[PDB]
Amino acid sequence: EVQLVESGGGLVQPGGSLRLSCATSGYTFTEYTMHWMRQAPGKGLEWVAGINPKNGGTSYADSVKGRFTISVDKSKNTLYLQMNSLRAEDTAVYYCARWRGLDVRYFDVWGQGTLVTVSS
Amino acid sequence: DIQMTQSPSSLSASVGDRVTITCRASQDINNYLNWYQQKPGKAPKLLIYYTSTLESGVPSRFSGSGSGTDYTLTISSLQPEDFATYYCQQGNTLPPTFGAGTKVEIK
Repeated sequence: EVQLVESGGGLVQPGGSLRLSCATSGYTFTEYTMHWMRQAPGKGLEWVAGINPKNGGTSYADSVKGRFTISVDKSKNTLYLQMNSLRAEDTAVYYCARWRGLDVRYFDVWGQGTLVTVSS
Repeated sequence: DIQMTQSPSSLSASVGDRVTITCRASQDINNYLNWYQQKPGKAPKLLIYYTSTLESGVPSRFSGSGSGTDYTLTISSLQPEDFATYYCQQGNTLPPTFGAGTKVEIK
C-alpha cells in the first residue's frame, strides 16, 4: 500500500538546522501534492509547507517563510524539509501527509511523525 | 486563513451515548470539511471527508452533516475506542486550517 515514513529530527540548539525526510511508496509520486504539518506539544495541528511535485509549485506558512525550504527527490520518491535558523518555537512533532486531489481536498495518508526539539 | 471554531473543546460522556461535535468556519467552506481522530502519541487518521463520506473501514456509528459555515460529526453510540481528540479541517481555501480539537473524555 501507500506508506509515508519520516526520519531525521532529534534535538538541536537555537540557530541550528535539520533536514526532515518523508519517504513514500505504493503510488506514483508526481501525481499528488505533499505537505508538512506540525503539532507543537499540547496544541493542535498547524500547516507548515506544501509542494506540488508536477510543476515544483511550493508554499509556506508565514512563521517559517525564508527559513524552511520544501523539496522532493523524484528518483527516490522522497519529500524533504530543510529547516534553517531554528528557534525554540519550532519544537513540535512534524508530520508529512498526502493531499488527495486538487469529494476530494483532504489529507488521506499521514506519516508517523518525527520530533524536533530546539533548546540549549 | 479561514478560522475554524470547534465546540465543545471537551466533553464527558459514557459508553453507548450519542454525541455531536460541531465545527464552524468563518465563511462558507462549500462542504470541503473533513474530520480526523487522533489518539495520544499517534498520527491523525481520516474519518469523514467532504462533509459526509466515511472513509473505508470507518465504523457506521460515525456520520457527518453541515452546509455553509456549520458542520457536525455525530457518533450514535460511543464505543471505548472512540474516546480520543477530533479535529475538523477545511479544504476550501489554502492554506488548509484546522479546528483546535474536541477531547471526548470518559465520565
